[PDB]
Amino acid sequence: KHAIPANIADRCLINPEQYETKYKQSINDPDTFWGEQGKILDWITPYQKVKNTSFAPGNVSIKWYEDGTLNLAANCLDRHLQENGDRTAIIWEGDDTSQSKHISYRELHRDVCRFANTLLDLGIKKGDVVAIYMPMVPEAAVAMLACARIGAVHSVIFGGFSPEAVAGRIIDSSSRLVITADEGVRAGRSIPLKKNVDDALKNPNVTSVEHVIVLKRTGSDIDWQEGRDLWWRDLIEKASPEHQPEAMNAEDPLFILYTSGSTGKPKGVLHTTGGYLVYAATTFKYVFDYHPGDIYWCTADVGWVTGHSYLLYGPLACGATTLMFEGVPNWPTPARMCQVVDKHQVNILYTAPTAIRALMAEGDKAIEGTDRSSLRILGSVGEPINPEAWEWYWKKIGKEKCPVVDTWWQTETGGFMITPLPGAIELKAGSATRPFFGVQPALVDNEGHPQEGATEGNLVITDSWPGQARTLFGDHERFEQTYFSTFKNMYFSGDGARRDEDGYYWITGRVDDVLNVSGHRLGTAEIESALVAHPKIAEAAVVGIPHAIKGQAIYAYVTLNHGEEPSPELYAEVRNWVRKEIGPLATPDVLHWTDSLPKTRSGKIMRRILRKIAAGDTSSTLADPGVVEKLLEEKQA
Ligand SMILES: CC(C)(COP(=O)(O)OP(=O)(O)OC[C@H]1O[C@@H](n2cnc3c(N)ncnc32)[C@H](O)[C@@H]1OP(=O)(O)O)[C@@H](O)C(=O)NCCC(=O)NCCS
Ligand SMILES: *OP(=O)(O)OC[C@H]1O[C@@H](n2cnc3c(N)ncnc32)[C@H](O)[C@@H]1O
Repeated sequence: KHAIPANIADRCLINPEQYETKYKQSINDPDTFWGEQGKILDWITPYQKVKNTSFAPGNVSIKWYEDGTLNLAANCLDRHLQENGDRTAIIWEGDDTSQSKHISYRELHRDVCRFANTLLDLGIKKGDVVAIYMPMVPEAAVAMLACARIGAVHSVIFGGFSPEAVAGRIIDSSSRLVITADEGVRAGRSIPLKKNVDDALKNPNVTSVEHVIVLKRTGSDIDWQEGRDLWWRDLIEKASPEHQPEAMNAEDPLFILYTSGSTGKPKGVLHTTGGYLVYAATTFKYVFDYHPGDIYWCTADVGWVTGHSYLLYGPLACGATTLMFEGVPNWPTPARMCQVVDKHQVNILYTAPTAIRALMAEGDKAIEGTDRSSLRILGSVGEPINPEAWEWYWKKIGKEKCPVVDTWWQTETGGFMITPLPGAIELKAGSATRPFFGVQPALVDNEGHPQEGATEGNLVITDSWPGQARTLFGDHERFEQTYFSTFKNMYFSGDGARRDEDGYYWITGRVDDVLNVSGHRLGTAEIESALVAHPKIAEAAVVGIPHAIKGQAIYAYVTLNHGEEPSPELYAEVRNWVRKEIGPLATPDVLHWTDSLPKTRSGKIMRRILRKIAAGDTSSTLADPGVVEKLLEEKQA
């Protein structure tokens, strides 16, 4: 247990008693609690209904603030203009540190308005899906906000996805438009964004895209399709900076984020507007102990939910200054992240255990020549962090001075679910601690039996909360089954957790067939499909193994078609194939050639034995037992 330091106790918005009181009321009386708390936002017509939800088998229905209207872009921009139009909305720090920007709330609003008009003239309407495939530049934020302003439904696709991965997301969403850049810049290198868009758009199944809008970021020689492709600058220049925001209904679709699951290819997790935004703003405020003037930096990419809720929307709803870094925390040197912290006097740092671990491998080289005094609060997100990395982060980055908020949540939860509050809750290294306001966690065994006291089990949430995802795009039925059918009447996270005697949660990772690689969520089944689509592969089974930096790496067991033969050229080819099917994020670290997949009566494949072997272990009965011996020997090279 870490004590709350006196400087936080002196300023904190939520103290221990406040946490207890607000939490109790959020459970007992959600309508009063969230009816009051919803006023963190401006509404165009005020809501009357607040909580109206059900996890009931075959009638899953989540509505928050339903009869109220609002606009997300006016809450994140317009309403800040009168008094704080000159406050920096976004600090942009380039890969190359000589390149930066302060974009005032005024400047940002003006651009969102011009870009809203641009989208509107191109024929984009409320409800249309817009695919955003952009590097970490401020224009990505401009694009996302402008979509929300006019009520279109943006789908941000992470820059590191391959053409094949982009196209799938375009097809499932029926995106009418792609917004991208000529190239992204990361670690001194160019990322071929627009070319990737070119290749994705040649897939014969893509039929919905009418235009691609291209940001001239590096000025690279790119292929151009006349009529389809439009320069960002040409368009926005011609567009009026005047735009009135129209009322959106609280339950109007805000965005889609494609997410990996246990089965199938990734599905489009859908968020609406009112509930999502209240929850984002609220969690941001209280968990980062945000005070006006605090310089806030979340390192996560715009392409992930953390990038949606804690890079842009939450921060901006609260009128914060938020920092968007173009590059990587360790380029040119491991000291970079902290150079960034010093250069912009960052007070809140929210980052990833993978990054932390990579910085930790380099020890003091991660802090040499840097000061870090400006920091008051740290956060960790996206995967479990073990005590030792938590301790090193607390100590070297926070100089033993900063509460670390380890925030547990998911794309499907919209915002933080189980998390410390810096002035309310004493910290245990590696523990996400206590549920947030509105959040009712429980642990169950594999049969759904609730586990009481200090115990472990399958982590579920037993009631709704304002930021909850509302559906899977085009597939509400799959939403019911993926999340509300294992444990009837309950939200099943896919995670396992331990609860200790204080009621602190310790998230131990996914209990379904989902991997966490560098803090990226990936389905084993989707990697196997990508392997089997190779004309030389017959079958594959993919597991996670522990990895010092990355958390888990991908260890693929691969059965070649009859006749074929392993070579070192084949190893690289198959890695490059997975990379083109999905992307670098999903490249297997190890290929284990085998004719010895362990199967049952029916072809069902034995995953537990495959896991342990890959971990490098030696300690049930299948359909042919002598393959466990073969699979061990094979593992010794
Ligand atoms: C530690 C970290 C900075 C290291 O990234 P890295 O050094 O670039 O290596 P990664 O494992 O991330 O990725 C490897 C490859 O993907 C590429 N890649 C990663 N992010 C990319 C992006 N934003 N755009 C294009 N390519 C990208 C890298 O350039 C590299 O390319 P290469 O294989 O051709 O050499 C990073 O992976 C990380 O901290 N991720 C955490 C995720 C997170 O914040 N989770 C919360 C979101 S919900
Ligand atoms: O891609 P995604 O955001 O939906 O992934 C969410 C999953 O990632 C893991 N996760 C996220 N945050 C944490 C923390 N703070 N501790 C442990 N694991 C974490 C989970 O597996 C979650 O389901």
